[PDB]
Amino acid sequence: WQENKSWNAHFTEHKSQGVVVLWNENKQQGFTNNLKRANQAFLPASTFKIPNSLIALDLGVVKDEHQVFKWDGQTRDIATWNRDHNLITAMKYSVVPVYQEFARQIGEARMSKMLHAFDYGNEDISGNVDSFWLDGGIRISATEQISFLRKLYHNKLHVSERSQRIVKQAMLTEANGDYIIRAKTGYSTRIEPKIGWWVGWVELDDNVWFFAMNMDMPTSDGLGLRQAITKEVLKQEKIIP
Ligand SMILES: C=C(C(=O)O)[C@@H]1OB(O)c2ccccc21
Repeated sequence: WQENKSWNAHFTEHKSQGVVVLWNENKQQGFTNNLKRANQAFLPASTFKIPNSLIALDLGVVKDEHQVFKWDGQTRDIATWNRDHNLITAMKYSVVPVYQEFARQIGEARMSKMLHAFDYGNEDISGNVDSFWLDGGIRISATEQISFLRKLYHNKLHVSERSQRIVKQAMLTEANGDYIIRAKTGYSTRIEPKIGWWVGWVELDDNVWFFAMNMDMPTSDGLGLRQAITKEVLKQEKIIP
């Protein structure tokens, strides 16, 4: 692991504080601007949608990426949530109430066993079965997110290959002729400190760069900084143009 404090300039530029962690898969080398915060464990918030999706698929709670989960008719503050969703759009718009129903159907015993099998964070699901990743006991650091994502990339988690392929499809965020980004955002607001997350990886022709970032996020107005700061780091390190 190497520390590169120069990336702090990207946070300071936006009056922010946080951490970016990168992992060069070919060379098995990690880089970060803050080795302490890189290993600080936070609520995963919606980044938990990655393991939750895997478990739901593997237990048949979700049949496939086309199955429709009908809106329950309750109007919520995020407009995109007030409609029917499949796994692809529920990941895209981070639709909490769809995933809350998954978790209830999964149930606490199976949720706990799967997170242990995944070696996920502190493996603690204390709290409500349908909100613990938002206001319960589960904590994961940026470097632990990378360990988890690497197993997913390699199809090494303790679920079927199909489940892992479908979730990686549903993580698709950006692609062009230079790179592919598979990732998931998160925003933890229920418990302090409020933080934003972005975790995933960048696929190149001949390498994969895993990343996990979090940043202090006192208001929703800075959420776009999650991707913008990560991309400034990726550009500085010549991973993306
Ligand atoms: C949409 C979100 C994002 O882009 O990060 C966010 O995901 B969750 O952490 C989450 C939970 C409740 C409300 C919003 C969110």
